[PDB]
Amino acid sequence: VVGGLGGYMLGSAMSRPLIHFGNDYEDRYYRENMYRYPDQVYYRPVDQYSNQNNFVRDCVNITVKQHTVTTTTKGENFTETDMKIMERVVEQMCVTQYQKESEAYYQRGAS
Repeated sequence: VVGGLGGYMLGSAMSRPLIHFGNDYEDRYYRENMYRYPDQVYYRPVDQYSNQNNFVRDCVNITVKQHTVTTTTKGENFTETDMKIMERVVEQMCVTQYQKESEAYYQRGAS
């Protein structure tokens, strides 16, 4: 079943990302089985700015929102603690999706 998201595009797939929170519980909490989460995010042609603030932060909020509405339709809730990780991991995906091929076109950063 899928019937609630529909606004933004569909960004390229990848591996499960993993950010260094360095708190070992907090790391484990995802390192356990995190592959169950999506490994794509939802973006828009931003142009001009490319990679300023809202490029990632808006893309996080949209991705989050296409799940908050989902969960509101489903009958579930998240934690602030999950959301801390979720934000970092979706934030990373919204950068890394752009760094796949958008960064070959737009932007730079060989080192």
